[PDB]
Amino acid sequence: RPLWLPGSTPPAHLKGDLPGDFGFDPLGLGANAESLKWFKESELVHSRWAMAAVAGILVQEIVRPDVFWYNAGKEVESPLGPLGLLAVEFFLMHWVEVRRWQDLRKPGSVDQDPIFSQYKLPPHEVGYPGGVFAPFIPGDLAELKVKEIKNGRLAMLAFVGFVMAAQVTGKGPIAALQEHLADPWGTTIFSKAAVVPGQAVAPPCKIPASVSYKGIEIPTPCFLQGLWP
Amino acid sequence: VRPVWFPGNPPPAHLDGSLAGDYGFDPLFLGQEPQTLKWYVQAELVHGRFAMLGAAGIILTSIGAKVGLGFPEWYDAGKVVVEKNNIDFPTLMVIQFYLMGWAETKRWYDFKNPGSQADGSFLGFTEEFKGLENGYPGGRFFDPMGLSRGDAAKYQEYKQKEVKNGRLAMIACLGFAAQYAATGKGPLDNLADHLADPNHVNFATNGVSIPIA
Amino acid sequence: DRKLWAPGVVAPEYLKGDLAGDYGWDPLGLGADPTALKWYRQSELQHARWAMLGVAGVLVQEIVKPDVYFYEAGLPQNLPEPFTNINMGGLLAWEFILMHWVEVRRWQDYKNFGSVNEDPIFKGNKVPNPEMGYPGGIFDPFGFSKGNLKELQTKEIKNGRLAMIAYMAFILQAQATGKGPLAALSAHLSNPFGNNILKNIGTCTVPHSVDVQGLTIPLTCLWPGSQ
Ligand code: CLA
Ligand code: CLA
Ligand code: CLA
Ligand SMILES: CC1=C[C@H](O)CC(C)(C)[C@H]1/C=C/C(C)=C/C=C/C(C)=C/C=C/C=C(C)/C=C/C=C(C)/C=C/C1=C(C)C[C@H](O)CC1(C)C
Ligand SMILES: CC1=C[C@H](O)CC(C)(C)[C@H]1/C=C/C(C)=C/C=C/C(C)=C/C=C/C=C(C)/C=C/C=C(C)/C=C/C1=C(C)C[C@H](O)CC1(C)C
Ligand SMILES: CCCCCCCCCCCCC/C=C\[C@H](O)[C@H](N)CO
Repeated sequence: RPLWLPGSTPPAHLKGDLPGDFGFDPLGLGANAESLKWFKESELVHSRWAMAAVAGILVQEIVRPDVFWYNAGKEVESPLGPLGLLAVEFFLMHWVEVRRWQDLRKPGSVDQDPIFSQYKLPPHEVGYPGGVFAPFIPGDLAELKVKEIKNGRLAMLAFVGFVMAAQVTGKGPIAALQEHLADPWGTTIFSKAAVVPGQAVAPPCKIPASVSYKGIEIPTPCFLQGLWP
Repeated sequence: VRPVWFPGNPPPAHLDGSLAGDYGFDPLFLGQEPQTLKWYVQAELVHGRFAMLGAAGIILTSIGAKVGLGFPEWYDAGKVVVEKNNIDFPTLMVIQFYLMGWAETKRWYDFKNPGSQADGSFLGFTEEFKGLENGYPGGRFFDPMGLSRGDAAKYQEYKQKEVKNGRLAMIACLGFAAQYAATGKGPLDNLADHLADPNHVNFATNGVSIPIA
Repeated sequence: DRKLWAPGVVAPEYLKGDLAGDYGWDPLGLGADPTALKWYRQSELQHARWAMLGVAGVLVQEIVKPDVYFYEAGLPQNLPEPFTNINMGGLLAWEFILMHWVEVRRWQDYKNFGSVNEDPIFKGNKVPNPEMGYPGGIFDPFGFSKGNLKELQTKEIKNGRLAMIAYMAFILQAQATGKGPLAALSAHLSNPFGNNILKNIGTCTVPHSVDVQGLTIPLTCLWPGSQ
């Protein structure tokens, strides 16, 4: 059985039933049944959101190399006003998240289409809607589920790395990859900073403290810059 | 059997090792009575939790102060916030006293009558204020991760870690106060001065701690 | 019976002679706990092997490169080509990643014996691993373990202890005089009554600090001598 540490004893609350179960829980946050049931949905939502975000950032830089992803919310002009876009996004996201949350607390209760009484989602698990949400399923269900959770974990760590690299160097993922491949011995985080008992040096935050978006001065600070190594 | 604060000395009868962080340290017998020990247990837990929050905040602010971030020291943050932001000090004090009064009063009356706050008289919430043990208020609001309702051994280990970290944070806050009153600078400034020269920059050379030096 | 470290002393009950190099020497009784004894045996094996490697490296470096000081050999300006003036950050990253991987594998082998012998990528490539701290297989390709392993392990631990003492002697000699062990030996042979620990002591040739490129690394001697 695959585990996060070969030859290690997995925790008692992890029996290898859920997809992606590799017996990794040092804090035991998944010991409770209700907490684990809620965290499973949270991890699935996080996985899909991070995968979509990483794909979006990569396509955004490849297609548009002159637009920084961190500045994507700043240098994009659209006829639809920012307040109108926020209202539309808030209403649609609120509706879908309410439906998902109700299915979490009460399974098989919001699977019915309100406008048309003939459409209804087939019985499924929690966090895996299926039906209209899964038109094509090429391969095994359990195998694809494991692939989904693994790709999601990698995408979550990838988005965190994207944010940190954009805050430390100010370059996108492709730009950072090329700069790192050019000088690998001097472009890693170890080369940029080091801490000793007599000195503590950290790389400067390339992101400006304030961003003037229609004269409002939106604060854009580097995530925990004081704790940077 | 278990380790004590003074090896070779027998532990007292009122300290049998049932509580977390029990080392049999009570030379003045202040907690010999059961109700008094219960009250002191809750007092020590609250003190340690507040000390932990204070030590974490002071360390983080001093970290931001050492680096070029403009963070004020912990002994001047109140003045900086009250003068920088148009905030009335007595109004903030009254709001803080109102919130703390409501929370601490519910906690006090729960200590007097365990499980009384779970009657549903506060907005209908019942299981969120039922309470687990003395000084350990379990529930979905205080413990949304559910760590107190699963893996008993891990829970006891976390209880020991919490009491030890609380005592360490209390000692840390006392050290912060003494360091500020003796050297005049922040804790990280004192740490940098000590790391720069540990043989000559310490409490034996500050000129305040040891008067005969 | 085996020979003890002191004539007339009685060896501890937990030191019967099973492990190699057991002279019945444990004045602090740190071997009373079996778990602690196994951990200390692994620690001693690591110390012995690393010390032997360090002593041999210092000696061969002083022979092949007599003009490069082994104490200051860690500076980037003293590295040979094509590694001169290289960024120490990437070097530290390389060492951290590789050493972290192998040390985690070794630690897992200590915690769970015989659980990480198999190669995680290419299945079927395992090591025999008879005892703890003795993996063998790919680590011993010449196959010298198919014989008297007791005397061989005894020689290994004794040579490692001698090398530990030797490397610490090298460190203190370089700290008091400022030269390699071979150079210090030649200097002592030139005048034994003039170059010894009676006069070279009290002087610490190691400076207060060093500025490796951008950051400053504090340095000190093992004793409060004259800087
Ligand atoms: C986390 C999801 C996510 C988010 C928040 C964004 C956000 C953004 N993208 Mg992006 N994108 C994404 C995913 C995402 N993208 C993916 C997965 C791809 C790969 C196909 C792309 C490829 C892409 C390109 C090529 C470009 C952007 C651009 C932009 C920026 C302006 C475009 C815009 O919103 O106007 C509105 C967009 C439209 C009106 C087009 C129609 C929108 C369709 C119909 C919606 C599709 C619905 C979708 C399938 C539902 C899945 C939901 C799920 C992701 C949660 C904006 C900040 C542009 C940019 O870089 O700015 C300069 C741009 O050039 N994106
Ligand atoms: C998701 C994996 C991932 C990957 C592939 C990278 C890759 C990279 N990072 Mg990054 N990083 C990551 C995660 C990752 N990071 C996370 C989670 C953080 C937050 C702690 C950071 C914080 C960070 C900073 C602050 C910086 C980089 C920088 C860099 C680049 C220079 C070399 C370096 O590795 O520095 C060091 C990287 C780390 C210390 C974190 C790496 C740890 C990840 C999780 C390892 C993943 C292991 C996985 C098996 C390998 C990925 C698969 C891959 C083969 C596709 C490089 C292209 C530097 C840069 O911007 O380039 C100029 C830079 O300064 N990273
Ligand atoms: C919470 C533990 C703690 C820690 C880590 C420190 C650390 C430090 N203190 Mg401090 N101190 C503490 C508690 C602590 N103190 C307490 C409770 C008091 C009130 C009596 C003081 C009163 C004090 C003064 C007056 C001064 C310092 C000073 C200093 C700095 C160096 C010089 C020195 O060692 O003075 C000696 C410190 C003591 C004699 C206090 C020791 C008593 C505690 C209980 C022992 C802590 C040791 C701890 C258990 C072992 C390390 C923990 C862990 C890493 C293993 C240094 C960074 C000096 C300074 O500001 O630098 C300029 C200074 O003059 N401290
Ligand atoms: C046991 C016993 C018994 C026997 O019999 C006898 C004897 C011996 C006597 C004993 C002992 C005792 C002791 C030791 C005690 C101590 C205590 C403490 C120290 C506490 C503290 C405690 C401490 C604490 C709480 C603290 C807390 C803190 C805090 C909140 C802080 C806050 C803050 C911050 C953040 C920052 C800002 O800027 C400011 C402020 C606002 C200020
Ligand atoms: C047994 C016991 C027990 C009882 O009970 C008590 C008592 C008595 C206490 C005891 C004893 C103890 C002891 C003696 C100890 C010691 C140890 C040692 C010496 C170590 C070293 C050890 C040592 C070691 C490791 C070493 C190592 C080395 C090295 C790495 C080096 C490296 C290098 C080189 C090559 C050179 C170059 O240029 C650089 C470098 C990089 C620098
Ligand atoms: C537009 C007004 C919306 C409500 C505004 C705030 C009113 C606050 C009332 C909260 C109700 C608290 C108690 C609620 C449910 C009780 O548990 C049950 N009625 C008891 O049977």
